Amino acid sequence: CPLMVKVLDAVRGSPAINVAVHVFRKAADDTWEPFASGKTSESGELHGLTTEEEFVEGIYKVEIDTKSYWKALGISPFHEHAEVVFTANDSGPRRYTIAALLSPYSYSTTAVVTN
Amino acid sequence: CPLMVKVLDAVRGSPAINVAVHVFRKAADDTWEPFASGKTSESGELHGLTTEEEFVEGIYKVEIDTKSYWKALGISPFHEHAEVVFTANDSGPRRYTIAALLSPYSYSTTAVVTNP
Amino acid sequence: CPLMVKVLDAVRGSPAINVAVHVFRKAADDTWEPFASGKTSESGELHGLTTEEEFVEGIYKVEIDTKSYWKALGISPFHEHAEVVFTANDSGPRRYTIAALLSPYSYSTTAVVTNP
Amino acid sequence: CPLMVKVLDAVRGSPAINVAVHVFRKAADDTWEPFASGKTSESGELHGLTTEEEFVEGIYKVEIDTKSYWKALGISPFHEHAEVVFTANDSGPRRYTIAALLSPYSYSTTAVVTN
Ligand SMILES: O=C(O)C1(c2ccc(-c3cc(Cl)cc(Cl)c3)c(F)c2)CC1
Ligand SMILES: O=C(O)C1(c2ccc(-c3cc(Cl)cc(Cl)c3)c(F)c2)CC1
Repeated sequence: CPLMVKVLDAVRGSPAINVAVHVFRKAADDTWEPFASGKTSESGELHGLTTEEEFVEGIYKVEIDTKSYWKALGISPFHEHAEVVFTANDSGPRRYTIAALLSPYSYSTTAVVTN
Repeated sequence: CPLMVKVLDAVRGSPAINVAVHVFRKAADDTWEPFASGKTSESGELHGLTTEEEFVEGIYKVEIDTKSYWKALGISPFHEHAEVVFTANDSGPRRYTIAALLSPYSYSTTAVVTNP
Repeated sequence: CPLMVKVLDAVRGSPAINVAVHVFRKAADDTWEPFASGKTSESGELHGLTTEEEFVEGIYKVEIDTKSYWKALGISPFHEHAEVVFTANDSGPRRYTIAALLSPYSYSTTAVVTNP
Repeated sequence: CPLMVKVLDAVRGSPAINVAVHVFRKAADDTWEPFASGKTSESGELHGLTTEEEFVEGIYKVEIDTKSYWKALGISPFHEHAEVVFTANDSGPRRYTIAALLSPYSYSTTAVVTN
């Protein structure tokens, strides 16, 4: 599991459950090619997006579908989605966790890059 | 104005208005002495807590009364308050802005320290 | 000034100075059209991106060039940029402040939306 | 495990390893009584602080020793420590996670309260 996403909800104080997450890779022509997607679990986590063989160096975009998340809870949100854009570099550690903390008018994101 | 506090509300997307703030300073006996207090304005800013003369070197605690803020909006939040504890002025007088971003179960704070 | 951007540096405890910002607007063909750009001042603020007349209703992307900021300070950061994507002015004209707090492997953003 | 603490480092993009964490309970006389303590693991987590029997309703303070953490990495920090103060309420969920994201001049904290 070289890429994991974990999402928390700062309003309810809970994992962000059943959030859609789409991952894209940047292609030669500067367009975003679908790469992986899924919905966060009851623990706010999304595992099994990719394999070591498929996850090569390059620029990736993780789009978190926050607007749908907030509307399903009856909450008025600001953002269309949260976007996390980063380069995967085989220099330094092998396992990427993208963590995000959601509020209706804010979000925070960090990277936990290990082993 | 060497100590200021700015607070934003991450649910409404707005300044956090009427947030009470209490500042304490660690005394010679290692207790927290009340130093200054105030509330955020319509802009989410709190000016005039202290003076350059009174804001001497020490360890300060800025307590932002987040529970009282959320309860006044009819929300039951997680935290009692947000605490920001730091040593001030140890390399000479500085101007400190303590900024905070509030949600019911979460907050962020940062410090902006400038040399006038 | 209906769209402003403020950026702080969580490592230095200081405004984030000379941060490039590019704003895009989604066009009729669903592509991102360049809308406006600028850089943060010595205060970490970017004023004068747009006008009330030009800042019409639409979906906007504010791209904060965090990688370029960190690399200019000699640091190799994680993210390419921070993106803030939102619908603006759908209930009439508003004033938007996009605030961001940067670290090498992390950022926070918030929006402050006011009705003049 | 009714109380867990998990700490991340926003400068290195890693768990915050070997951070000292002290938990206090507020006593009748408004003083802070030591309750539990430990050091975060290689995953940035601190498990086994308390038991269901010991963790009663009341006001708790979690002090994270950030200043020592940053100085051991050779980084100049702002805060003396990070402090998270909250009421434990048997109304609503049973398991508390205090999560924190550390920078030299900032920190973020959230609560994940589940089951
Ligand atoms: O003029 C502005 O926009 C200032 C500013 C700049 C950045 C922030 C900010 C603070 C936190 Cl704790 C988190 C975030 Cl995302 C922005 C903030 F609360 C306030 C100094 C108040
Ligand atoms: O495995 C994960 O995703 C966990 C996690 C998820 C998110 C955070 C976190 C906390 C804050 Cl205050 C801010 C951000 Cl972006 C992430 C965190 F500290 C820890 C639970 C450990």
